[PDB]
Amino acid sequence: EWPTHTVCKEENLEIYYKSCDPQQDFAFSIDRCSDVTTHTFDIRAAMVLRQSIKELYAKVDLIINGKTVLSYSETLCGPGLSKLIFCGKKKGEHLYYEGPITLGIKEIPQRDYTITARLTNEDRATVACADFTVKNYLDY
Repeated sequence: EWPTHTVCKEENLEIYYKSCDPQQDFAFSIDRCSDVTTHTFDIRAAMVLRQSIKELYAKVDLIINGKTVLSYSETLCGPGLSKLIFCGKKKGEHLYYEGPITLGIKEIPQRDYTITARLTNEDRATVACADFTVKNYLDY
């Protein structure tokens, strides 16, 4: 029941998200939509941390035609593996990020899919969770 937010709606590009964390919504935006088809784009994101992020792990699933075709896990904070200046934020802090997502992938996939992006912490608790809806026909 969280609202679906429009990140992009361009001629050949739509991106939407919805928070799948029942506790809260969050705010997300891409400075230039069409940079999602390069290997780096600049984002703005804000949310309230309900949990500490001493440790932070992203799990990223890609779902196509209802089927989870890819699953990927990265540590973002941790002992010796910290990737975000706002690692260490205690419970109750207002997280902010504006900065690039870089990318070992040279571009997000083409066409119609969903990316579920779930962040969790030292205790496996859900910090943030998004279903992103992508329709990407730009590289066309």
